[PDB]
Amino acid sequence: ADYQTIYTQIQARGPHITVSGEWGDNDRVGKPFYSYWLGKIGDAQIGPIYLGASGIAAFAFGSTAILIILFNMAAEVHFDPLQFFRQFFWLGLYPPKAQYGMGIPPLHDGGWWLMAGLFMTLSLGSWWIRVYSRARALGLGTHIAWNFAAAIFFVLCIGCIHPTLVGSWSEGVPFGIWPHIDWLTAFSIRYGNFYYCPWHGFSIGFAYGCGLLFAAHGATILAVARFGGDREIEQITDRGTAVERAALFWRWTIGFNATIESVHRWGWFFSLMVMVSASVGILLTGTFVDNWYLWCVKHGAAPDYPAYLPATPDPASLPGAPK
Amino acid sequence: CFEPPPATTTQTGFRGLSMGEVLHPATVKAKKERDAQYPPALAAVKAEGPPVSQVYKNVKVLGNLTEAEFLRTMTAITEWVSPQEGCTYCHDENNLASEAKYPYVVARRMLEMTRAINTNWTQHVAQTGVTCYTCHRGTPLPPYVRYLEPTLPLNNRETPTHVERVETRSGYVVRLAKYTAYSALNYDPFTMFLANDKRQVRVVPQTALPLVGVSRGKERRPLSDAYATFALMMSISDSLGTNCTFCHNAQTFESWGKKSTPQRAIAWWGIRMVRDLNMNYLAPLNASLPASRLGRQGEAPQADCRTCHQGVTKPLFGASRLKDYPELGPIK
Amino acid sequence: ALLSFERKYRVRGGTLIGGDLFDFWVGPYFVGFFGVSAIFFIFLGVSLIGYAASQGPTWDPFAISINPPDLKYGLGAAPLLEGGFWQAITVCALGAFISWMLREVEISRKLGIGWHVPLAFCVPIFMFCVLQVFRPLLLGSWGHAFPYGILSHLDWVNNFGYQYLNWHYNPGHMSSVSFLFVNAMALGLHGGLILSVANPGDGDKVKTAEHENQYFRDVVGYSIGALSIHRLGLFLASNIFLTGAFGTIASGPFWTRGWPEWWGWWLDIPFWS
Amino acid sequence: MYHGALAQHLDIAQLVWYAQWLVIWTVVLLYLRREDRREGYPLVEPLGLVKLAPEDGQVYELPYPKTFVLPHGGTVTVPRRRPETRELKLAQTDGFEGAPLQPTGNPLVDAVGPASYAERAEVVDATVDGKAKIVPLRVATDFSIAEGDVDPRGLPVVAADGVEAGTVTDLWVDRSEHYFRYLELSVAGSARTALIPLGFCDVKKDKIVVTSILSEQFANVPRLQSRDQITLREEDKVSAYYAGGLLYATPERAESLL
Ligand code: BCB
Ligand code: BCB
Ligand code: BCB
Ligand SMILES: C/C=C1/c2cc3[nH]c4c(c3C)C(=O)[C@H](C(=O)OC)c4c3nc(cc4[nH]c(cc(n2)[C@@H]1C)c(C(C)=O)c4C)[C@@H](C)[C@@H]3CCC(=O)OC/C=C(/C)CCC[C@H](C)CCC[C@H](C)CCCC(C)C
Ligand SMILES: C/C=C1/c2cc3[nH]c4c(c3C)C(=O)[C@H](C(=O)OC)c4c3nc(cc4[nH]c(cc(n2)[C@@H]1C)c(C(C)=O)c4C)[C@@H](C)[C@@H]3CCC(=O)OC/C=C(\C)CCC[C@H](C)CCC[C@H](C)CCCC(C)C
Ligand SMILES: CC(C)=CCC/C(C)=C/CC/C(C)=C/CC/C(C)=C/CC/C(C)=C/CC/C(C)=C/CC/C(C)=C/CC1=C(C)C(=O)c2ccccc2C1=O
Ligand code: HEC
Ligand code: HEC
Ligand code: HEC
Ligand code: HEC
Ligand SMILES: CC(C)=CCC/C(C)=C/C=C/C(C)=C/C=C/C(C)=C/C=C\C=C(C)\C=C\C=C(/C)CC/C=C(/C)CCCC(C)C
Ligand SMILES: CCCCCCCCCCCC[N+](C)(C)[O-]
Ligand SMILES: CCCCCCCCCCCC[N+](C)(C)[O-]
Ligand SMILES: CCCCCCCCCCCC[N+](C)(C)[O-]
Ligand SMILES: [Fe+3]
Repeated sequence: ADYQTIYTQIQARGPHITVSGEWGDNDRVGKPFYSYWLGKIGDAQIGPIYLGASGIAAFAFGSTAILIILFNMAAEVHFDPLQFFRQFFWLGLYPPKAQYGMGIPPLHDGGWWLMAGLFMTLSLGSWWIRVYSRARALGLGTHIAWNFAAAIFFVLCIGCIHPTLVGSWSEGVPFGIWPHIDWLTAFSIRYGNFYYCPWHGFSIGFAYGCGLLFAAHGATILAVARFGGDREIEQITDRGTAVERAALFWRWTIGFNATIESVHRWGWFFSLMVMVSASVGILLTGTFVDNWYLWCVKHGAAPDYPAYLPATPDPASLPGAPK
Repeated sequence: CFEPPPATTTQTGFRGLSMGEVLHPATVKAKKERDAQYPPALAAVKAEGPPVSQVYKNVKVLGNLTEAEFLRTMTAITEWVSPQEGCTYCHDENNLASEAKYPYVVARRMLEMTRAINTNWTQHVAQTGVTCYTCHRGTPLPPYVRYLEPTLPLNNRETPTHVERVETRSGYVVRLAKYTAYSALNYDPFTMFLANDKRQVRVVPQTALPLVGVSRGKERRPLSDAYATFALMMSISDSLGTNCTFCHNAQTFESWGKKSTPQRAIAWWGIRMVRDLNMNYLAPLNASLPASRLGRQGEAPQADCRTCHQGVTKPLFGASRLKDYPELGPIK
Repeated sequence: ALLSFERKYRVRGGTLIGGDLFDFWVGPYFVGFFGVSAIFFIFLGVSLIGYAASQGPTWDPFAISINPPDLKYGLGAAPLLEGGFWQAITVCALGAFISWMLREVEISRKLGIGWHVPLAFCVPIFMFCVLQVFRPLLLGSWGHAFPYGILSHLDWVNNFGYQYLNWHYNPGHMSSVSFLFVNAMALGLHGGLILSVANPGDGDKVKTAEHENQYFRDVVGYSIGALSIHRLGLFLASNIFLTGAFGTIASGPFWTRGWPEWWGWWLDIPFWS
Repeated sequence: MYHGALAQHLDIAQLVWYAQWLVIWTVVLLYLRREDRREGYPLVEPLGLVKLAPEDGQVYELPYPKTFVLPHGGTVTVPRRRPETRELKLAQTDGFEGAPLQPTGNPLVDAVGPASYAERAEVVDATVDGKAKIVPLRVATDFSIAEGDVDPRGLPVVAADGVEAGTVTDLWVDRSEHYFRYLELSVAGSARTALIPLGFCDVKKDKIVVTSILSEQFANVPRLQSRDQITLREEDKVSAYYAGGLLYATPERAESLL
């Protein structure tokens, strides 16, 4: 077996490299240090970190959002520190419970939620600028930023775009561990079972495919690490036996194959499509479809099944039944 | 952390749909033994003599019974409601027609309520019916009642923690969670849905596309109604010791016909019956109760699904005393 | 027929069974003995699906559903129309999947590469067994397994979840979901990164390994490195099912209540109760 | 009336369903599957004789060429014509189209099958700032073994047959990634040096075990041009040599394990 694919047997140390960027080389703070146990399964060097304007703006806005959330959470346990740790998972900051439409809600019923939403959104935009500009500063393409953009766009969809399209802030995602989980069922119940939303299906198809692709790609590179397949950039520009064997393994298995470069386009595309499909689904939901199951029945797609115990009429529609 | 196998499972939908009950035998046995404490029927007595309307002085509900029949009732009532306290719980030792103790007047209304249940709500209690025991289980205060705010523990026979106490505000989220099967849902399904008939449980649209005029802005129900319905369903499931598939094919929670079991219809009647009981029999009794029975808003204790069911899909696993005590209903 | 670089790799040997008898290609496809067994099982399973589907109500692909037997048949054979076809198809599936895996190890040996890919492919085969074999064994019926249909298998996932009131609170599920999410995110990052170095645009020159690490050190203060991200990605993806299988096997055999209630081990410690 | 309704039983969501499939198949078929073909295409047939005109599908399946501007000068364009020139010492075991080839000589030296190397540039891989990337420690003197880990320098190398075959004299390190990739070893009784990819090395505290080749086979490991640097093609030649041993070191390794 190739033990190098499991962990680094003999680690190496050397002077720390610094690639210069078009700006901000002085905003790298911290002194690098080395972790021997990290170095078994990764690169041993931790830090320094770049510390630009957008990154600080992100930390500023983020912490503001975190603080607004934590304070409202603590209010929910009347500031008892012990119950706060006990009940942490169950605590939350909720959008309005009452229907104000799109009017700004009272602070006690969703205003603080809206506030925390604003500052998180600013934090996401600020970090996006960091992710984008750091690439151009180092003379790299902006591929990560465009993937990250789709992920931010999906959050905005469930956070505020879908609420504004249907016209009620009551539909946003709460802040908190269990409560953001509870939203998923409330939403799916409201809109007629999300299994029958084709864009749920698409998103899941791509999410599962990301698991398929990264398991397959990761396994492939490790299987050709003896020929240096991990040095992917120079295998793109000068095809070595590593990527020839990787390409032929797949070709002989499934009948076709990618290149060392194109496999990353596949992976990038699949990842992006998780978020793009999710967003189309949310954008259609509530605006143009009210019950995804009935929409599938309307178009003849839903499965049906025999009764097992007897079919049961809606009692509310029998004559003389109470309301 | 975990419950050792095997599990008992049942089937409630077409094969391949994963519908049905999942039960831990130990737990079922412990509930079976708790419920087997149901006292057996007192021996039948011969109907003899005049109606007790002519014999006793203050008999307004049970007036058509004979003396032995009526005293048999009174023995059964004491066994079901106040066995440890005895007949003197409701009566003055020296004047059995005195209404001076509040349990007397309450018991009279409870008699009317119980026969109402067995006569007007057969759509829910069928031929099984209820007795005083179904709720009370041998104590004057039933172990599973609800106030207009959640209380812990669920069984009022256990002693509350400082945090469990309703006046400790830091314990509200936990009081609420334990009523909704430990979910973080931020809604009290009892005051929302079971205390009165003001709210609609259904939230799911019955059309594929959104209907213009109910689908935008303030025309829309807030999403919180869906959280609230879900919370009601968590609470209902936990109260019967069962899961959603007992009543629903989760393919379409809102559909009836093949998508619902007959138990879902019975449950629907149960919601209406509990509303009738609370609005018309139990909530008015804050006039007749001491202040130590009332909640922080002067409300009487009221009933939910757990009051009768106590964690079993049929109260007391289907035990019945209807044929043994005709005077409790149904009434022609 | 052949890629420009392929011929020098197309050598004899590396099989596990049969030696020369099946050591050949058909078009791009390597065959081998497990190539043959795979096609056998695929042909058998697809036949049974077709025969079973024709005895059913519809031909709409979204509505076809081959279902397991009623629970009352326990672990026994069930009549073909009411569960038997499901039983037969399931065995063909396992035959096909395992054949496919073993075929990949043969291809791996011939090329002189690691067996990591069939190894990784064991994880989803294992998960399939958890759902269709192991958990139904532990509960005592094939009836607890999921049905074969595009949309019907979602109805089973659906009801299965709601049998425990809110499946999201299943701790094995929480772990599984977290790996699905971070895996999809890492693959975007890894693919994004590689493309960004090889394709800076504008006729600018392609960058370097050191540029790769500089980028992530700058943005998040750490860079795991080229070889390591591939190890991590296999680890992340594999743990979607490796941890998930516990949350699945637990539900029913080792837990019968709702999954929210399970967290009482934390909430109900007397110290802060 | 209904949000999202259109005339004649159409709704918007139904249209988006079609559009979404169209987008997917467009990207997969017209973009990704052509990107997949920037290597190894056009394919090779039993002699493509039509030198006068290309067959239509071969033009259609290819993307427009792209040019990489290399970091230390030069350009690479893909796809491009790159036939494999060198004579392969293989013979067809049958007349069938996809019958396997057999090695006629010694497949490790002849560099066929798992021993094949790619025809990469006879060029030394470079650091960001132009230095040689893969260098032995005698040259890379500001690099050390990390404290904790076996220093293999001095340890013996045991081959598959259990025979000591040489002694590890140096580690080659990747200066770009801070990662050791090869051990250098003197092959006992042959007055030469050989490189070994770490991935073929079982690093124990008293020995380096190497199961891919026999002790005698260390004699014909591809040699380098220079002592203190390596070219990309040499890296391929060296790595491939041991991988070829997995199938060829003994007659029994190519036959079925069962
Ligand atoms: C425990 C939970 C499970 C689950 C939960 C689930 C959900 C919630 C959703 C799906 C969806 C899907 N599932 Mg399903 N599922 C599927 C297959 C499918 C596809 C129909 C679809 C998209 C899959 C995908 O893109 O993956 C990534 C793989 C890729 C991209 C490679 C391509 C695979 C190809 C598209 C699959 C096509 C398979 C054929 C339709 C079936 C084979 C037919 C035979 C005759 C050849 C198989 C083959 C299995 C097996 C063998 O176990 C399986 C098990 C499960 N699914 C478990 C039961 N799955 C989605 C859907 O839209 O269903 C309608 C969906 O929303
Ligand atoms: C009962 C209810 C269910 C439900 C309800 C549901 C809803 C309501 C929605 C989904 C959605 C999705 N569901 Mg689904 N679901 C899924 C899978 C999925 C995902 C693939 C998809 C997209 C979500 C995502 O990736 O977010 C992970 C990624 C996120 C959230 C992006 C975050 C990026 C952000 C930049 C991160 C930054 C954070 C900051 C650093 C932190 C700062 C915080 C501080 C300041 C507070 C599977 C595999 C199954 C199975 C097996 O049954 C399933 C069943 C269910 N879902 C049931 C049907 N699901 C979404 C969808 O696709 O709908 C069409 C969706 O909207
Ligand atoms: C109401 C019910 C829900 C539910 C019920 C549920 C259940 C009951 C189970 C899961 C499980 C899982 N859920 Mg969950 N879920 C998930 C995500 C997930 C997955 C990560 C995880 C594993 C799925 C699996 O086993 O695939 C299975 C995939 C397999 C087996 C692939 C087999 C492939 C095979 C080897 C090869 C197939 C070959 C083809 C036939 C060949 C054809 C190819 C063609 C192209 C030639 C998300 C992201 C969400 C969101 C966003 O809400 C969600 C919500 C829900 N889940 C709802 C709450 N979910 C599973 C889990 O791990 O739980 C802990 C699980 O058992
Ligand atoms: C399919 C597409 C997937 C996808 C894609 C992508 N996702 C990306 C990118 C892409 C392309 C990036 O380029 C960017 C990034 O930068 O990666 C390195 C990023 C992000 N996705 C994060 C979280 C996330 N993605 C989720 C999901 C999906 N994403 C879906 C699945 C989910 C889920 C599932 O809920 C979560 C929680 C953060 C790590 C990060 C934003 C931080 C932020 O917006 O600041 C917000 C400001 C703060 C102050 C928050 C502070 C804490 C966080 C953890 C940040 C701490 C970092 C700090 C450097 C620590 C110092 C350590 C040092 C001392 C040693
Ligand atoms: C965490 C680990 C991840 C992971 C990993 C890996 N995945 C791999 C590899 C690795 C490493 C490969 O090396 C191998 C491959 O070669 O890649 C191209 C492979 C593969 N992953 C496939 C499907 C896949 N991966 C999924 C998930 C993950 N994978 C997770 C995420 C999912 C879902 C649902 O998520 C799907 C659908 C096939 C494409 C391919 C097998 C082909 C096959 O097996 O041929 C043999 C079988 C056939 C060609 C058809 C057989 C038909 C049977 C007999 C009759 C049908 C019965 C069937 C049960 C009916 C179902 C109906 C349905 C509607 C319910
Ligand atoms: C008729 C007959 C007798 C035949 C005998 C021969 C025989 C056994 C034939 C088999 C016939 C069968 C069953 C064919 C079916 C083939 C199958 C299962 C195809 C599935 C294809 C699917 C859907 C794959 C999903 C994954 C996906 C999107 C892949 C696209 C990208 C690719 C090609 C990834 C593979 C791949 C990865 C993962 C790399 O890392 C890598 C690194 C460097 C170079 C190349 C690659 C590479 O090609
Ligand atoms: C509360 C739950 C009671 C207990 C315990 C007992 N009794 Fe009772 N009794 C109760 C009520 C509400 C009434 C009025 C009934 C009606 O139909 O209006 C009665 C009535 C009687 C009577 C008739 C008295 C009279 O009006 O003259 C008798 C003789 C009587 N009760 C006796 C009795 C005995 C012996 C009990 C213990 C076995 C007993 N009662 C318990 C309420 C309650
Ligand atoms: C559930 C549907 C009930 C049935 C059936 C019966 N009772 Fe009841 N009772 C119920 C509640 C929720 C309450 C309020 C809590 C309380 O303690 O008041 C009561 C109350 C009483 C009382 C008053 C006891 C006290 O407050 O100390 C009495 C005397 C009583 N109930 C008697 C009684 C009898 C005789 C019943 C059968 C004819 C009966 N109850 C049925 C709930 C339910
Ligand atoms: C039987 C004792 C039930 C169990 C267990 C669960 N539900 Fe239920 N549900 C039940 C009824 C009788 C009704 C109708 C209520 C009415 O007053 O009309 C409902 C309703 C729902 C709905 C709303 C459907 C709609 O038309 O909008 C939902 C979404 C729902 N139920 C979900 C649900 C879930 C998730 C459950 C397990 C947690 C569950 N129900 C259990 C009866 C019963
Ligand atoms: C006492 C007054 C009750 C209250 C309050 C509720 N239920 Fe009930 N239920 C009661 C009886 C006596 C029976 C009959 C048992 C029998 O053998 O038929 C029932 C039955 C049900 C069922 C049927 C279960 C079955 O296995 O067929 C269901 C689903 C049910 N009850 C649900 C239910 C709900 C949701 C309630 C709160 C709204 C509820 N019940 C209250 C007695 C009483
Ligand atoms: C014009 C103005 C007035 C209105 C528009 C404002 C606007 C743009 C609002 C947008 C709001 C949005 C996008 C809301 C979206 C909210 C979403 C998706 C929330 C989702 C999940 C939240 C979770 C899980 C939060 C949990 C909170 C905590 C755990 C407490 C915070 C503490 C932490 C340490 C955070 C850790 C989070 C994680 C890394 C573990
Ligand atoms: C919507 C996000 C707004 C955030 C504003 C704060 C970010 C400042 C951006 C500074 C970028 C400077 N630059 C281009 C040289 O990197
Ligand atoms: C996971 C959900 C998938 C459900 C797929 C249903 C798609 C229906 C699209 C119908 C196309 C329109 N038409 C005319 C053919 O009915
Ligand atoms: C539900 C998500 C759909 C994902 C579709 C991706 C499938 C890849 C198809 C590969 C096609 C192969 N080939 C050679 C025919 O082009
Ligand atoms: Fe890669």
